[PDB]
Amino acid sequence: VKDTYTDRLDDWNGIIAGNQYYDSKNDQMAKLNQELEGKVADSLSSISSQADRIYLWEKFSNYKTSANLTATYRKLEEMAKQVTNPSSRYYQDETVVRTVRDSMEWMHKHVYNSEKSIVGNAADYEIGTPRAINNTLSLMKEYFSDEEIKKYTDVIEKFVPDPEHFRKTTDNPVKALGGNLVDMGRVKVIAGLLRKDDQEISSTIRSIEQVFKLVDQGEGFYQDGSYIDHTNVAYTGAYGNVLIDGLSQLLPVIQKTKNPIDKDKMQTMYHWIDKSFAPLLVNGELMDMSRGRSISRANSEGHVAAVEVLRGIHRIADMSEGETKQRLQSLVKTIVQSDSYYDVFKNLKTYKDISLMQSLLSDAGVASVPRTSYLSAFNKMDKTAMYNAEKGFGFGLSLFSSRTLNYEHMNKENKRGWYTSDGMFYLYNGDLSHYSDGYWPTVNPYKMPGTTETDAKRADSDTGKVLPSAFVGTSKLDDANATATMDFTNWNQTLTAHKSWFMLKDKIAFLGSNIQNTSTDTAATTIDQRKLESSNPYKVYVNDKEASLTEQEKDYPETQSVFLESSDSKKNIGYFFFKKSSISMSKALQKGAWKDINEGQSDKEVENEFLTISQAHKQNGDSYGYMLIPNVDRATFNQMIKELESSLIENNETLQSVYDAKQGVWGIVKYDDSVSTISNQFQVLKRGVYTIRKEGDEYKIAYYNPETQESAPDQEVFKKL
Ligand SMILES: CC(=O)N[C@@H]1[C@@H](O[C@@H]2O[C@H](C(=O)O)[C@@H](O[C@@H]3O[C@H](CO)[C@@H](O)[C@H](O[C@@H]4O[C@H](C(=O)O)[C@@H](O[C@@H]5O[C@H](CO)[C@@H](O)[C@H](O[C@@H]6O[C@H](C(=O)O)[C@H](O)[C@H](O)[C@H]6O)[C@H]5NC(C)=O)[C@H](O)[C@H]4O)[C@H]3NC(C)=O)[C@H](O)[C@H]2O)[C@H](O)[C@@H](CO)O[C@H]1O
Repeated sequence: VKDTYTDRLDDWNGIIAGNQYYDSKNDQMAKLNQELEGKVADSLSSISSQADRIYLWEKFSNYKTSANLTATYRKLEEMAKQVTNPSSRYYQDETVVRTVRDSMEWMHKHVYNSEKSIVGNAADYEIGTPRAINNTLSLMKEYFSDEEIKKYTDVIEKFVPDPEHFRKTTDNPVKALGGNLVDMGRVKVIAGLLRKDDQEISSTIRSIEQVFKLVDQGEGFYQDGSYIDHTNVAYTGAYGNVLIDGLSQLLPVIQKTKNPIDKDKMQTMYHWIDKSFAPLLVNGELMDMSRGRSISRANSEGHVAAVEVLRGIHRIADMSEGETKQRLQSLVKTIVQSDSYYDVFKNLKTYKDISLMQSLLSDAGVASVPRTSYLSAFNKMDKTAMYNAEKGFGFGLSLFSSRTLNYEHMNKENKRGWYTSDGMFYLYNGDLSHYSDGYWPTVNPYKMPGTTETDAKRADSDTGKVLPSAFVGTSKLDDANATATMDFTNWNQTLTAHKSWFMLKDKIAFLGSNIQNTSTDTAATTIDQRKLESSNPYKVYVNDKEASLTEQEKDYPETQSVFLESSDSKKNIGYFFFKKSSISMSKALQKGAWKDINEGQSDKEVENEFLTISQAHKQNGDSYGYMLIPNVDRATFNQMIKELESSLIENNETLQSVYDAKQGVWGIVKYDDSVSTISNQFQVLKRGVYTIRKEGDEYKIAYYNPETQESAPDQEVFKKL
């Protein structure tokens, strides 16, 4: 029966499927329609038919694994899309309609109703299944009665009664916070419309609006652009995605209800985009260090996961106006055009999204200009992201602290993420595929790049830990220059290290002092473990003389430099050792399967070649010291190592410092309150992290106390001579 609720649901249909927009002459839309035709055909030839059955689809028959509830309903939802699309061969097909109806009823009676309790994992009962049911009913509302729609959604009201709290019917209720708050929103607003219920719509809206508050603790967005979820995990790039994805689908609907959303909170969303998401997006890639356990999914590599954010941003634009619409359109267009590696359209799954993207890409009013340089210090989630537009590389630094969990191993995903936050660094260069094409199941998880570790074996069943120390964070001076440290202790308290990083515009210095080991295991720092491309061989130099690398590890004592030379400058990698160091290197084929790291994934064998560089720490008090210099040619690299010969100022147990004489910049880490005099020009006074620039006779000063999470008045921490 038709009224304002179903007008709203027509708008929902246009957002979730978008059949009104479908155009058979449009190549990209036709491809999506063909994917759905094939899905519906496999479902239809597959389904159990005849006398009453124990399951609908065999491959999804164990109703005690809850992923099979939602997988089952998502098949019915595809049918619904195709049944209401005029260019589908299944358009108003009598078999598809009866099939969706008897299948809704079959599930209602044997698998998913109000007398059921949660078995397996709750997200299925409260979010995934509900959303699939809501979408099915809404697409197909003209084939169900109001009484049937109420029947099929009563279960949604049992598992999710409350605008606010999540899991309430279990023996362990909670606070739906962050992206689950938005996921609840999609569940409840839409059942709300479906059931013709005004209280449920308004109170669910009032309740989603709390997502717009900045927090000081726990889950949500922080004023420095960090995003936290699952209590203490850096999560912008998986749950932050869900929150932007989901809100951006709902808002055109929410804005036409009795209870629209004040347009001053739209300014908070724009801020999330600029402060939180945008710095994480590099050449079309969403940095893995922000994606938690999703890094272990073959179907969600970085460039794919990026699209979830981009389509959310592009939806926000379409409900904005004037200058802000155009600016967000350009943000999206410039990211999509930078990406020579992944085709955006492969993760646009409604016609309306395809349409919005096509028009943005071909509208010459919308500027596509290369992104400018930036440096975001996400102290509130212990991450840093840097990007240099001049030379064209990004850099990601994944830490953790007392305030945050190192890695997330949950629902059998991400089994070997042990060291992904132990000072691991990321380097985004001209190889856009680097962290993709099966990087995660093939990388050696004992040798994560930048980490100092022992070689003990680790168990997959292990879970994440916080760090004993709060002394972890980043002091940002400007968009080119920052410094960080991590007062590092390994997972079983046998190895330590003072690890520090000095971000100096076009290079990063890695310093480590106070390295101590009380285990019987050997210790080492992985300088690099880079995935190679057969199409692009590196020629390797050690001390500026060609080396030939093999499977077997070779030793290179008395090393000042290593240089990885490609035919493409934007893929070059130099390492300059301030003091001669004793290193080892190999190039080897590494194999593994995605199942090895995530129980739900394919067991099919994957392979990639990797080059590993490492430095052994045989004695207590050991030390490392080097400068990563990406994206320059060999002659330029040789010149810079001459410019930098006296750049190391100290690398010991209380003081770590690097000076860039060309910019006039110092990065400095102090572990105690002594008076350190630096380069005969000034003194620093307090334990903490410093980035300092000399401009003529004055000093610009960025000081950060990572433990208290506070800057400080200049005269407490600094004194000119
Ligand atoms: C152990 C325990 O009990 N611990 C509790 C803790 O519980 C845990 O909570 C988390 C959590 O959610 O925070 C759980 O995490 C989730 O686990 C599931 C397991 O299967 C993951 O799948 C899930 O990851 C998400 O899964 C979705 C899914 O497949 O259902 C993904 O779905 C897709 O998302 C798209 C994005 O918008 C969406 O578009 C798409 O639908 C289609 O969209 C179309 C469109 O474009 O419009 C179209 O037209 C279509 O019609 C429409 O179907 C949607 N579905 C599909 C099939 O594609 C989603 O993208 C993916 O991210 C994972 N969550 C995350 C964020 O990764 C964990 O498992 C629980 O154990 C409690 O939370 C805690 C208290 O707070 O206490 C602890 O003790």
